[PDB]
Amino acid sequence: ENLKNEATKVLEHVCEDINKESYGFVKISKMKENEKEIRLFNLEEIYHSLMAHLLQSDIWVRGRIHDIRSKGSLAFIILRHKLYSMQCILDIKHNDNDKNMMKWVSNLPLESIVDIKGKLSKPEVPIDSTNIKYEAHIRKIFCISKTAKELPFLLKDANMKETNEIKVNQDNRLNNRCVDLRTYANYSIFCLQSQICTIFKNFLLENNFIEIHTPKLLGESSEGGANAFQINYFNQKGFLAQSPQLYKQMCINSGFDRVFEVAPVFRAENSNTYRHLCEYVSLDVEMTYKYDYLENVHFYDSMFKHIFTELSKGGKNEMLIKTVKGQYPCEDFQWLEETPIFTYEEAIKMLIQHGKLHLKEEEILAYDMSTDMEKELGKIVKASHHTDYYIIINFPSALRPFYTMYKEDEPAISNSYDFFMRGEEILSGSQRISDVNLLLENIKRFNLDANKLNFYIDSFAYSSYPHSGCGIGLERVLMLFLGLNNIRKTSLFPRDPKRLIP
Amino acid sequence: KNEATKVLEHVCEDINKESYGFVKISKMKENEKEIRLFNLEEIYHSLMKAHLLQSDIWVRGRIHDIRSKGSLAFIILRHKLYSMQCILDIKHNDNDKNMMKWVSNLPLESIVDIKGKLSKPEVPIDSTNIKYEAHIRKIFCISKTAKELPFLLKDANMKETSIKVNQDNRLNNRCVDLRTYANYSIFCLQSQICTIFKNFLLENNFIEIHTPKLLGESSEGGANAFQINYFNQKGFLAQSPQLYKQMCINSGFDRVFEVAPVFRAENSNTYRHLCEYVSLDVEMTYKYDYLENVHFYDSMFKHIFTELSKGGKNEMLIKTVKGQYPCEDFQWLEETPIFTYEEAIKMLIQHGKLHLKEEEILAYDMSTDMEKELGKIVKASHHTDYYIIINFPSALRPFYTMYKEDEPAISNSYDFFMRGEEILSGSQRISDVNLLLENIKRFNLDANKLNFYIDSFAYSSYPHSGCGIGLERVLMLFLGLNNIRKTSLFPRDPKRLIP
Ligand SMILES: Nc1ncnc2c1ncn2[C@@H]1O[C@H](COS(=O)(=O)NC(=O)[C@@H](N)CC(=O)O)[C@@H](O)[C@H]1O
Ligand SMILES: Nc1ncnc2c1ncn2[C@@H]1O[C@H](COS(=O)(=O)NC(=O)[C@@H](N)CC(=O)O)[C@@H](O)[C@H]1O
Ligand SMILES: [Mg+2]
Ligand SMILES: [Mg+2]
Ligand SMILES: [Mg+2]
Ligand SMILES: [Mg+2]
Repeated sequence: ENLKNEATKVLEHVCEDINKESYGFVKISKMKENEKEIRLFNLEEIYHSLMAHLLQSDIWVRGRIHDIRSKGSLAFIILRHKLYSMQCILDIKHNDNDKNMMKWVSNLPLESIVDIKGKLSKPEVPIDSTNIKYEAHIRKIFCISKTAKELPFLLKDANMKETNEIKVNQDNRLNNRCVDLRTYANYSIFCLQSQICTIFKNFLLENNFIEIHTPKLLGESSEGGANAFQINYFNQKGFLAQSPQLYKQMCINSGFDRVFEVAPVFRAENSNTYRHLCEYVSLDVEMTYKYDYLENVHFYDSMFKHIFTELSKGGKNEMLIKTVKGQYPCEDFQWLEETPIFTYEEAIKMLIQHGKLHLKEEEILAYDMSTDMEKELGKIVKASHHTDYYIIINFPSALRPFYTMYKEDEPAISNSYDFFMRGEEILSGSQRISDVNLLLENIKRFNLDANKLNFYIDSFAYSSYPHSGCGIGLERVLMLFLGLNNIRKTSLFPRDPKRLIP
Repeated sequence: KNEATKVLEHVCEDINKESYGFVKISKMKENEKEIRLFNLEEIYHSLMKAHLLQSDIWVRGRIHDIRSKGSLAFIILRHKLYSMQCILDIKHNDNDKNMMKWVSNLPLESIVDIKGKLSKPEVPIDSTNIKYEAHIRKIFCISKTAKELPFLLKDANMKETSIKVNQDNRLNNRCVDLRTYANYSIFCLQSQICTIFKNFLLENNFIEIHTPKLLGESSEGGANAFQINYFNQKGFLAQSPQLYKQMCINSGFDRVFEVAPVFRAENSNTYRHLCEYVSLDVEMTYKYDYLENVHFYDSMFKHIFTELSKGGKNEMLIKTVKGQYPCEDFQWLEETPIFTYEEAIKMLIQHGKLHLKEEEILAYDMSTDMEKELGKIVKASHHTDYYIIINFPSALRPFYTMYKEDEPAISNSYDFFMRGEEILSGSQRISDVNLLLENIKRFNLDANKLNFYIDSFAYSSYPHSGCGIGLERVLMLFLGLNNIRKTSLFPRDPKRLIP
């Protein structure tokens, strides 16, 4: 059985001089012992340069073993980095016929990280797997991090467009999120999430906004205490912020004029749905207006048209979106140069007219449109206006929060607005009550405790500029832009009433 | 003779006919002509760095100061860090003494729309950085101050020396306090730091991530973590995104940053730390030497200082802060000094600040007071406010810090300092799952509760490093302010949860 122990020695071989040797496990320190300094490439650089310094001589490249197929005297490794994959071929006949090198390579587990020294060349029929259409012929291969554990599922299965033709279910993916995020579509999803944050902030900064950061530990709930997480804050009773609502208004009352925040909020929703989470990233805007709050509404509208335009343009966003759609197909998000705006009353009458809703004229003012009904409206507007994006305005005051300013001449109606993507709410906002006495009256009208809101209310007591604002769900915007079926696909480590882990 | 009160409280019912009064915004809409409403920032940038000078204009602002004498009233109008004097001379308003009475009675902080003519006086007053004046033709109040202010903004703007508006008074009245010229400027500079940080990282191929603050197990140690009941699960608030930013690198994202709150149940109430703050976090891979990333983080901060220190807007913001809170300009070198921890301690010993033998240096855990003493030494010897310490003792760093395999008492760790105080802490990470489990055991932590994090290393881990940065601390130390509560909008500390 000594033969088996010699074989074990080969399979476990640690390389001690990478100048003499062509394979083995190596500490990163020992690549310092190389006679030359190493210019190490990643696959993103290779893709963008090739799809001359890369084709001339042997190069060094690092990547994860996405796939490895042993075929006798040949072995085929697909290296992966981000979105990019490249085939690397070990041919024993080109490596002094070293059978132990092949034995060691065949034994490498998937997802292991290797540094390969090899020569790039363009084959006749390139692998259809790899978006790098060159192949590396391996001269040396060293493993700097060996996979230690059997994978919870295969990336080949996890990447598959889900059909009835192995599905990896959501629980398995979320439980092993650090493997799930390696699929091409999931990588692309979160690159796009970052893009949304960048476009949002850059548009606001170009329009003279400053970024603010307001606390999430509160003494009082921001949007209604029933769904606020409670905390013990040094023997005080505290809550997590459901929104930065109170503080962004306080900042406008303090003179900051145009503010935005990109930050977590926490909502103790006791419903476990496909489209909401208990923790999410709110994009909040608050700003003054001159004489009409519609000034700000048109501004928020231009902001979203800009987001859509920027998400839909350029090579890299196009590639990200196409990569998502490869696994999760959906028609491209559509919007108009003139966003359709409907009043709540008009929207109701449209739904009744299309036979989607039945109400007596008596029942129309108090009617509270369901999320399913908002989706039906989305379908109607998609058919009639050829857009996935529109605005509803003038909600009844009774259905909006206490800080929403009502129409002076028609108080049952408020100066409020929701924006919709594919028939689902992405943004909610309103003209704010900017008179401290009207604000106290509305707080009382809503049976809220003004004493507990004193720090907020007092911020209006030394003048208040006319102002409005909005709050936006980042994960929901991304989900609906891509047409994904669940908000857990656009939150990195989702939180819902059952899931605190990972 | 009660018509005087009706004058004082006058509500204007037609702005085309009248020249003063309280008005509803809807009433302004009744103006016969569309109103091009200017703010003081536009006026400053157009005039101080011609439409505004050939006609009556409309301007909105807050009444910062008001004085009247006879036929003249003087209003200082304020917006952001800009102020401009406006003058009512009722010889040019039909000698309407009632207008003078109504205007003179407006309370401070009231928001007014003024229709007037701009002109450049021979002698502009010194306090207004707009060196033009507005001669008032009409003035309407769209929001009247309702309550007496808790302190005068004139007092709150003064350099401290009789008058002093104390910190508790200010923070209990934060939305008034934030109107001082310095405080406005501080939080504009905070936003500048976030912008420069993100743009530098984006230009270097990073992506922004958002990771949860509701956790099943604390990220930096349970003694200082807030607990929460999460649907009858026992959880914590994140003290940092440490576990998740490493998990994102293990997931292949390669270069990530996060700008987000963290929560720390800090044992103490001190001038330089808070219980909630905004952490700027970076995590990235390296090729063969973690020092690659350290030099990168160093370039990031040099870039931040460079952009904060530039001419134009940022220079005016800094000047405005220093007007109330004077401090020497922040200085940094073209090449950042880097000291090992041992070198830093030996510098303290050489200057007589510490007495340690050689065999005691690595066991010594440098206090914040001694870090400050070191900052003074380095300012005197190297003429910089910014430097780096590397190679902290392993036993004094967190469990995820990789030690030097050939001298394990030392770690591949680093802190960055501004004016002698820590702004950044980070390290090469343990990226071998077996070494990670051993170090977790060595720090007597619970591998089972950290299982979701440990498991993220079990399917390979890239060589990687990272860092965490206190946003408010960076701003505080850049400006030389005496308290971190000056650089956090609504501060949280062990006593203060409100506002
Ligand atoms: N549980 C959840 N999961 C994910 N996204 C969610 C969500 N709940 C809401 N959102 C998203 O957050 C947005 C704002 O939340 S909100 O409608 O409750 N409004 C406001 O809060 C006001 N302050 C805003 C203002 O008036 O400025 C929604 O439109 C969704 O996109
Ligand atoms: N209570 C407080 N108030 C304000 N700022 C504070 C603070 N505590 C810390 N900071 C600031 O946050 C930074 C990071 O915090 S830390 O030193 O605890 N390190 C880490 O956490 C690792 N994960 C980082 C890594 O290794 O990536 C500090 O340098 C301070 O500037
Ligand atoms: Mg809704
Ligand atoms: Mg809503
Ligand atoms: Mg320290
Ligand atoms: Mg520290």
